[PDB]
Amino acid sequence: RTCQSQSHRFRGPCLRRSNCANVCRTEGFPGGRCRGFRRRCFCTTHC
Repeated sequence: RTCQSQSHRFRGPCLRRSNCANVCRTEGFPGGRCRGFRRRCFCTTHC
């Protein structure tokens, strides 16, 4: 299953997906996508 958990240590909006991906991959996740109302990066992990 795909589980998306927000990037807590993320800063700014998820507009720059590079920053989203960087945070998510460094935190040990496959990828980061947008899923929050406030344009929050969500790391998509596999459950």
